[PDB]
Amino acid sequence: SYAVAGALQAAVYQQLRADAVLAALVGTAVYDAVPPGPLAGTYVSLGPEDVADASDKTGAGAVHDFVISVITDAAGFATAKAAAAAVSDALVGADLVLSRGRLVGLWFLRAKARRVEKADMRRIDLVFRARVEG
Amino acid sequence: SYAVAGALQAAVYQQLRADAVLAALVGTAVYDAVPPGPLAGTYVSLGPEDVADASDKTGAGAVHDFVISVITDAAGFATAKAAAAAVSDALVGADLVLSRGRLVGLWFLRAKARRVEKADMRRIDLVFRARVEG
Amino acid sequence: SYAVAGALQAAVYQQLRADAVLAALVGTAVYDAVPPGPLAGTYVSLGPEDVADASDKTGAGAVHDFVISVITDAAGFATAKAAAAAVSDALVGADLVLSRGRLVGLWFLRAKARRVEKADMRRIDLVFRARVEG
Amino acid sequence: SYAVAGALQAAVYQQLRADAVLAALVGTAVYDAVPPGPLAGTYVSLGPEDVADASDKTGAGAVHDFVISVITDAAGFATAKAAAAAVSDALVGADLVLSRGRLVGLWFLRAKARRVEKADMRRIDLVFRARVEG
Amino acid sequence: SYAVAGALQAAVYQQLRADAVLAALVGTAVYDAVPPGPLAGTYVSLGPEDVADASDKTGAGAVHDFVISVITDAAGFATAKAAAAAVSDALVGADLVLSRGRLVGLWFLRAKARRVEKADMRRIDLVFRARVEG
Amino acid sequence: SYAVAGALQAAVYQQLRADAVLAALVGTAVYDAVPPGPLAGTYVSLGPEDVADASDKTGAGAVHDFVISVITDAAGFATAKAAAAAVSDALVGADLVLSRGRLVGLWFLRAKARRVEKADMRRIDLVFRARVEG
Amino acid sequence: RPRLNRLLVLEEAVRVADGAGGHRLDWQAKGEVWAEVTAGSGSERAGEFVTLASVPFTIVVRAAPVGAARRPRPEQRFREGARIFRILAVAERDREGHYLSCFAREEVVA
Amino acid sequence: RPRLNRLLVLEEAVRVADGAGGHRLDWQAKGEVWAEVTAGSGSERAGEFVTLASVPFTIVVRAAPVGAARRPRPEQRFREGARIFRILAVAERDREGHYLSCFAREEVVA
Amino acid sequence: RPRLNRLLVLEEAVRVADGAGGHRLDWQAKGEVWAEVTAGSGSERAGEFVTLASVPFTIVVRAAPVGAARRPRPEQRFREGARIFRILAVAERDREGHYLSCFAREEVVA
Amino acid sequence: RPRLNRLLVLEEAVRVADGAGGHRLDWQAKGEVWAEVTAGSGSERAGEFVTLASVPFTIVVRAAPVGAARRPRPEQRFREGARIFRILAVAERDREGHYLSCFAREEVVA
Amino acid sequence: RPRLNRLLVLEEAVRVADGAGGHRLDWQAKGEVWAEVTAGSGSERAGEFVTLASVPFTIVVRAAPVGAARRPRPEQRFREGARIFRILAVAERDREGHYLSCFAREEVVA
Amino acid sequence: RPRLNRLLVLEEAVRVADGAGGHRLDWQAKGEVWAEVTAGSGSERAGEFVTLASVPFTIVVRAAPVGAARRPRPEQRFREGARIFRILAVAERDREGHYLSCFAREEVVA
Repeated sequence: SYAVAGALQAAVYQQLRADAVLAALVGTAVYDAVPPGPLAGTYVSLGPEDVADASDKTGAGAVHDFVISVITDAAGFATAKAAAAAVSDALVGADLVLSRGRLVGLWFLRAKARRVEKADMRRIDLVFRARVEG
Repeated sequence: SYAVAGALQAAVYQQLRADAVLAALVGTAVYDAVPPGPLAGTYVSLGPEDVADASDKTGAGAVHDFVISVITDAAGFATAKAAAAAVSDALVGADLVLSRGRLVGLWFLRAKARRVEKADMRRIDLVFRARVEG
Repeated sequence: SYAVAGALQAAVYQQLRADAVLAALVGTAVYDAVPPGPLAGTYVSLGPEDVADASDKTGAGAVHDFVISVITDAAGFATAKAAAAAVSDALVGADLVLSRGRLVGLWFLRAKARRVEKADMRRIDLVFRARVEG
Repeated sequence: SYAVAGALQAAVYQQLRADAVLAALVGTAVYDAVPPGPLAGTYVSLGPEDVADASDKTGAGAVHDFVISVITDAAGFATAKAAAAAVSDALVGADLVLSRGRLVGLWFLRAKARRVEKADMRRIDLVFRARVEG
Repeated sequence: SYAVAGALQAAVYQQLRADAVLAALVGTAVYDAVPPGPLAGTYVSLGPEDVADASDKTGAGAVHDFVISVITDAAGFATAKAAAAAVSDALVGADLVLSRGRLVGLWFLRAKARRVEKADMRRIDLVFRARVEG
Repeated sequence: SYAVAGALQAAVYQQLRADAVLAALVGTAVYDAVPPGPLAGTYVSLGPEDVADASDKTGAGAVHDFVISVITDAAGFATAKAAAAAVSDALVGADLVLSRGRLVGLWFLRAKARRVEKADMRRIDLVFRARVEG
Repeated sequence: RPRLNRLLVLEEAVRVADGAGGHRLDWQAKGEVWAEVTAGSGSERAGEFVTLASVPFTIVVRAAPVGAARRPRPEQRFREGARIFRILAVAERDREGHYLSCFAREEVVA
Repeated sequence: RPRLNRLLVLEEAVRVADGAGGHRLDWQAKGEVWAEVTAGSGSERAGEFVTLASVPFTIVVRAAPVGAARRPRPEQRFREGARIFRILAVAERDREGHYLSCFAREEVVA
Repeated sequence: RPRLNRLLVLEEAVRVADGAGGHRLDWQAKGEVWAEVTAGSGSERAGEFVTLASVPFTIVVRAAPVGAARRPRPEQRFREGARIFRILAVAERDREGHYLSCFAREEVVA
Repeated sequence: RPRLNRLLVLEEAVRVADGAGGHRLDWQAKGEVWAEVTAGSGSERAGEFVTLASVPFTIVVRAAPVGAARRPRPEQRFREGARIFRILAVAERDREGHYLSCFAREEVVA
Repeated sequence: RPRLNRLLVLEEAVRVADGAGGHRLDWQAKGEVWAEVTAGSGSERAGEFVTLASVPFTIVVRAAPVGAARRPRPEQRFREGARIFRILAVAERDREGHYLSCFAREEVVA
Repeated sequence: RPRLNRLLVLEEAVRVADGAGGHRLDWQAKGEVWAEVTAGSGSERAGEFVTLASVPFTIVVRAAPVGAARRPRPEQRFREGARIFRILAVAERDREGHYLSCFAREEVVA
């Protein structure tokens, strides 16, 4: 990663769990590190980033196509699509504040949505682009 | 997904099972979540979407290349091709009504049609493009 | 598939088994569903289609890159190349009649021809393009 | 395949085993069907074709990127490179005669040359392009 | 590799472990060869290069897209993103001195950041481009 | 291969093991066929070619992107990068003499350099382009 | 030697061909046979878009010469009520040829 | 023959359908059954973004005819307190049909 | 030691070559041999566009020196009526060399 | 029944959360338990950029009810000195429930 | 302990080097050794463009110190007539070191 | 219990670091240990551009506490003459802790 992405994940995690919806759909189950226990089963997960270095002569920036996946164990997955509807409106047009550097925009990209393991879990990825500035 | 896709699947599921044909070919076997039992064997399935974010300055939209597969256990698969002939004419030129946002058009795309597991099941995918508006 | 492909396979199956050659090379062994028995061993098979939707404002059409494979258990596979020489001249320049809609042309495309399982079977695929009209 | 490829393999097999060199390097071990016995170990093999349909309004032709592999069990594989030097000069600028249709040129293409199974066999593929006319 | 890359790794290793930060985050655990012991668990690793030969008439140069990965066993991986924030600012705008030849610039490229083995280790790759001159 | 590649490997093998450096780093361990024994462990290997046929009306030539890999069992692999620094300067600007035909230039290309089996061996490939003339 | 305790309906489907080279299956019942069914280790299997539930189920019937209706062929299936046992192969257990090995799956969609 | 010593709550989820073709699961408790649980070799498994911890756990209950509530179906699950045992298949251990083989996972997220 | 009870027709195909480097197989019958056939675990196999039905079928014939017609070679096949047993290899069971191991498949298309 | 001869320190890490949704692990020691450790077949494993050295190491402790500190959970680990045994799952060996199966790795970086 | 009944010709190929870094193999015969050959499970294997026919064939010779001609090395091969047995490794069966394990393939092209 | 009959030189390589973050290995000899070596099933393995010849070779030495020179660590290797046995892991055979399991490869290049 570049210098910003340590604080970019800390900002897009704190923008979640303060959004009013998805505190009523997913609950407290927004985490990178999944805590030990019984695995609630409608969680979201925010880790797999990748950077693209949109830089210049004066300073440097980056383009983060970070992935926020929504997992559900429900029978259908209109549960996950309702949960990622709550993910995406919390992030597009972010106006976040970072700890190191700035971001200028948080857009949306590809969002694959398929059946993952043994046709039982339903995971829907959400790729968001974050053009940041170091 | 974006905000619309929770209601897009709920609209392209309700456009199915009200189409007069495929109530006589597949029956009630139109589902994302396959119900427990003996597995009828000529079902269709509507889950694996993916989004592409066709947006703008003012608002946002999306492009959903959602996949509707038709599975059959029959000997040949002129049964599935007759069933997906009933799928596709029910959706192209949709004039659907959504619960959140609008769709402007429901076109058709690639439709792979091969033999899946152990040369026994015959699955024919149907990729439909849904340009929606949030 | 689109609406035509149910009748496109039924037309390119009926154009086969009325061609005079390949009734003397393959025999009656032209089938999608392989019938139970001892597996004759020089059969052809007509299932794996894929569609591409060449449509318009007024109506709709499609492009079917359907695959007709020729399998042989012979030592060499000049047997299969002589059998697919009988496949291809029966279909290019088709002038077929469909049950639903029209086709305007049946061309030829890629034809991979390799050794499939355990260097024993010899399968030669034949991709044919069928631009149809619904 | 198209109509010509049944006779194209029969012509590029008969151009081999009449070339004076490679009757002294490989011997009689030029075959599609490998005959039963002790597996001599410096053979060549002529089966994996693929066609590309270079056609027109008036008639039809084809482009055959057929693969002629040279296998050796020797320690190094300057044996195979000396054997495929004898393959390639026998075919580029062919002036072959076919049984059905004509070929207009037999060029040369990619020739991968790596170690295949268990770092013991050494196989060097040779892709030759044959533009034919039906 | 070309002639420079023997000294390029020796220079981008010596630029690390003299950077003041990441001597307090990773520690002494900067190595290509992982030393035997208990495997500390927040190490970085500098081996998988690849060269691209940016050369000329007069002399030769190269483009090294060398990969510096950061591994962590922590629960989340804001630990690794804070460690690679310390990697990247130590290298972009390098002003390194080599042992054989010169480098003219050390930029930044792609930086994938995912979960590697058994969803337990968290590895974040960092591809850096080094245009050198032999 | 084309006609030249039998002598191209014999020339780029004989240009090695007469280079003064890499007779002191690798030793006599330059071989296509690895001789039986205890496997020294810092050898190089010269087999996986591929040809591209740069030809013309008058005669024929070829483009050989042959791969020369350097293997080491050392802890780090600054040993292999120092060995391939000795490989590459022996070959770029070759002025070799062939046994059949000419080469006009021996350039350099991609050189991947990663960890191969069980994170123990370290292999660094070197792709060299040899434009030859038959 | 087997204890043939369970009753299974042998089912052969008559194959009416359709227009496009395939067939149509209806699975009319053949005669009833007695057989023992021995379960193997069962677990879920990733279906197409189903989470199936399969078990090995080696089934032992009495034998017959190959041109007889009492031979289960692999294109047939068993059925105990509404439990569809497929047939994978038949394989002639004993040295003398008294009994056969059918192989089933019985995959309910779970 | 099994020693049915442990008490397990059978749980069938009633399947309220939602709008988009799927169902909703709530897992109300069915009756309590006694069963022995036999662990297999357990190890971690790469989940989705979890490091799960699974064990084979063949579970042996008493049997019933298929149209009865005492038959565990593979869409059900067991629960001893807060330990969710899934059901992979049921497979009829004995020759006479006295006992069944349930197959569990019990994957805690570790 | 084996009980050679079943009669199998050994079949060698004479290999008439065609023009394109391959051969043509017709499978004329060689002599008849007696052999015991021992089935392994059989299941379906994904064919080319067929759902085949295979079984392991280790076949034990009497032995012979290698330059004799009574040696089954792996390019041959057995046939009991219309059941084609292939030969995968022959492998000399006993220490003294009295019997051989043929290996078959017998894959009907199911 | 096991011979609990070796002393192992049970270790639970308290999970202080950081800002970005993850946790921080420090591995303070829980109580000491006695257990037998039984090695499986060990070999090298391709790590990330390490050549690790793993062994199966089924570990047998005494049991406890699930809401007790004497139950090793799979998020814990053992430690004999500086040898970190992970825990993959716990699986209740005996029929009566006297002992547990822990599963370790003990992967030194070799 | 083995019954060394079959006679096998040990063959070492002298390695004349060619120009391009490789060697040339001619396989002159070394001395003849007596050995027992024990077949494993044999089946077809997808060759390069051949349908080979392989068998495991563990071969037991008498032993020797490593600097002796009576030690088969893995670069050698056996030959009984025209049956080429390769050597995969040699591995010292007994605890005292009286006998070795050679490992062959004997893959005829079928 | 093992019959420690064969003499093996334990070898630890001192690790002189080079400039680029790696180390340099020279493999000076440590003390000599007695051990029994038990071969597993050996076969060829696709190396990098070599056709290696590997065998499992579980090696049993006497034990020691972990801070002692008589403990083989997995970064070490054995050597009987010129036969390099690697060490994959050490795993403590007995319940009392008298003996260890080393695991070797001994891959000659064949």
